[PDB]
Amino acid sequence: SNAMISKLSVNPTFSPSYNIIVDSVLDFSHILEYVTNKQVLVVTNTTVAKLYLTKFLAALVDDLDVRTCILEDGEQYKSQQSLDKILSTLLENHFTRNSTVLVALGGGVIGDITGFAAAIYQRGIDFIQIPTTLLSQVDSSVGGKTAINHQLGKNMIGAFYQPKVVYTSIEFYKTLPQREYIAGMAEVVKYAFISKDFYLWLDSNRDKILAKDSVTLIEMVKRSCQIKAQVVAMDTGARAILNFGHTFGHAIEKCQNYRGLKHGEAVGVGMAQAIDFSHYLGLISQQQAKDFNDFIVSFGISIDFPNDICQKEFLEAMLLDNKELKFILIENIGSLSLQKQSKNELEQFLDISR
Amino acid sequence: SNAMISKLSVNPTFSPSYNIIVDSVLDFSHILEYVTNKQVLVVTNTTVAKLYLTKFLAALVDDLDVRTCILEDGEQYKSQQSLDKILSTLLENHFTRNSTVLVALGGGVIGDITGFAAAIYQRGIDFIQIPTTLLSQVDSSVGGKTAINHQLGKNMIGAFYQPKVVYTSIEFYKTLPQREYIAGMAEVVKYAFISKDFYLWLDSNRDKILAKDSVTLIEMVKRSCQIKAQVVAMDTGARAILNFGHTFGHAIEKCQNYRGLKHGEAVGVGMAQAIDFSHYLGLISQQQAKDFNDFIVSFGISIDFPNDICQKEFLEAMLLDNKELKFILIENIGSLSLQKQSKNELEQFLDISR
Ligand SMILES: NC(=O)c1ccc[n+]([C@@H]2O[C@H](COP(=O)([O-])OP(=O)(O)OC[C@H]3O[C@@H](n4cnc5c(N)ncnc54)[C@H](O)[C@@H]3O)[C@@H](O)[C@H]2O)c1
Ligand SMILES: NC(=O)c1ccc[n+]([C@@H]2O[C@H](COP(=O)([O-])OP(=O)(O)OC[C@H]3O[C@@H](n4cnc5c(N)ncnc54)[C@H](O)[C@@H]3O)[C@@H](O)[C@H]2O)c1
Ligand SMILES: [Cl-]
Ligand SMILES: [Cl-]
Repeated sequence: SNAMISKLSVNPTFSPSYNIIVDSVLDFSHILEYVTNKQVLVVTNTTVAKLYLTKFLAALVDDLDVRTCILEDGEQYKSQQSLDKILSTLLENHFTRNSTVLVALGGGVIGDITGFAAAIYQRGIDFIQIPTTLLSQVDSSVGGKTAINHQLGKNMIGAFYQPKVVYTSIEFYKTLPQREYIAGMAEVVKYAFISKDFYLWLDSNRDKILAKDSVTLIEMVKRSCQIKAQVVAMDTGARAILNFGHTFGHAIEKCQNYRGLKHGEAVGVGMAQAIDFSHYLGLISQQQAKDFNDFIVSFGISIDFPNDICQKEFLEAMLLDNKELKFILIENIGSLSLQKQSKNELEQFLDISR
Repeated sequence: SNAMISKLSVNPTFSPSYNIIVDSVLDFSHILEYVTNKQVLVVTNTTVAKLYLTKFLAALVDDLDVRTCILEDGEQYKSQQSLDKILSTLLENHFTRNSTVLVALGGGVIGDITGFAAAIYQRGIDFIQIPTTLLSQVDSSVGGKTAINHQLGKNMIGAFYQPKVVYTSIEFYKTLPQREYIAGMAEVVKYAFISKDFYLWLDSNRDKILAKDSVTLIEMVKRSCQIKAQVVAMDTGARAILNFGHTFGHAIEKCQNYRGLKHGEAVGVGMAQAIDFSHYLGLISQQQAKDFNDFIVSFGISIDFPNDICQKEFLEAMLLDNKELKFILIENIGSLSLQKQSKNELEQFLDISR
């Protein structure tokens, strides 16, 4: 009835609009409009299932044809093998193209695979997202990227597929581990470097954000989503800025074998590097770099570069992406650029690092 | 230089236009414009490879980064297993999202899997079709359907993906088995039931078509493609008519385990059934039905219903598609309709059949 909620209309230029709902309580009924008289398959992992599945099923339980596919927890399971489980469940239970809906209940991993499945099953069926991690709330909810991993590369197979609705709740943070939360906070901070307005907003509401004030967190999520929506709306060209800090981030994950820092933790460290590298190239002053890194730390995000990564391998990891060597660099808050830079510059910059 | 060719612009409403090139000679250079300075992977099966691969590679051979993936011949190989071979080849050889092109050199099976691979590899890369069968020339070249089979269902996983160009040659018929050719001719005839103009054209050029006059065959292919292009342009709603005779067709294939009649042969028999069923329902007169079936036979297509299919299983095969029981029925040449019909009607109609 009278519970703080927030809706944000996202309107893809090549698809019908949908809205991202962010609420203070956990009330899965906000999605019944897209689940009625439909064959529903919920995809989750063991953990999210343990915590939310029986509550979710209970929020429907209206004699509706509902099935579940519980994948294993982990990035390794965003695989073809898991995709086949989702696809067999759909085929074994004769889920038609017309009244089928996949519901992705979980974090980014579940969101990617479920979205991809929905994109290919009979060349596309309704897809509903329920991001249960901060990172997936502010990053998966907009853009339409869906994908799965291959032994030879992560996120190499996928599709652009929009959801019918995105329902999420700040209540999910009550069960989300501190590291996972902070990892997602790195994505939020990224939007602050993209948008000067957001930067000022976060800087003013830090106290409430850290104290987890419901009204504030809801708006924080909403504004992050608006920024990504506005960036993709520019079409994919100047959209590259969303990769601020990912070049260094992806390389950290590759060097640790994706068993060190979480994805979001790597982005945090990566942004700190893009900043320092931006200064090295003379794009920002030392003061600006100190201020920017301070800001990341300001929100509990760690910017320390992992001790177990060698310079040799780290440099090699960044060159694999002959082609040209492009980075997302900062010139000012709200001013990021896709910038081509030599291997020498990169190598010389990493010497200060060791 | 001076060789009869035919281009037909197809303009998908949700994608850039492309054109279907149909020529009298085999000259693969008509595609160099979409292969220059690109990493090229050619997908084919053992047979098409045997006959055309070394000619194809020789038509490029300009120090270009070209690779091949030779799948096994057969519908059974339009599988995830084959899709993985195409995907590993792309990843092992570091084919980027930006200068990659998949070339589907073969018939419909190769066209579907290659198109699907191109649709998902890094969420979409350039796709080029070289249909080597009559059926794939007039059916795969328009519409954008790509798919792969699953043990639990044929063409259940796929994507809508348009090509950059479609190059084909009537020269391919010189190596194409009579049955395969005739099977493709069933698809051409289908367009005659869809379009009264085409019907009249085929009826006038039968002699030349059967005698394989180059100028005539080229136009036949061109006009078939125009019809499908015009049908999909109506958007997917009234587009169902393209399934004229497929309801019965798919059922024949299911009963024979896809080891009896070829796909196109089944469509031929299927159309003959849709016609007889249309008469049974009182939509067309007996004379019309006799005329329509005569016309199919007119082009060397067989309309005999397979002797090895039991009524029991055949009826069961058609009900699997509770939902409603819809057929594409004829009311006149150029007048097909998606028509809902009872199980009783269907069963009663099949009694005349045995
Ligand atoms: N396609 C996109 O737009 C996009 C954008 C960003 C990230 N991603 C993808 O997202 C993935 C990582 O995202 P992520 O940070 O959600 O990681 P994740 O999906 O692996 O989730 C991390 C962990 O948190 C658990 N978890 C999730 N929600 C929880 C909750 N409410 N309470 C307790 N535990 C919970 C999961 O079981 C898992 O162990 C990456 O694979 C990345 O490729 C996709
Ligand atoms: N997506 C679409 O728009 C669409 C439309 C119609 C059919 N299809 C698909 O196409 C498939 C069947 O099409 P098809 O009739 O091309 O069958 P096919 O692709 O299996 O080819 C039939 C046989 O002909 C051989 N062959 C092909 N070209 C040849 C040539 N020039 N000379 C000698 N041999 C040759 C092949 O090796 C194969 O044995 C079905 O799986 C169907 O799903 C797709
Ligand atoms: Cl970067
Ligand atoms: Cl039919």
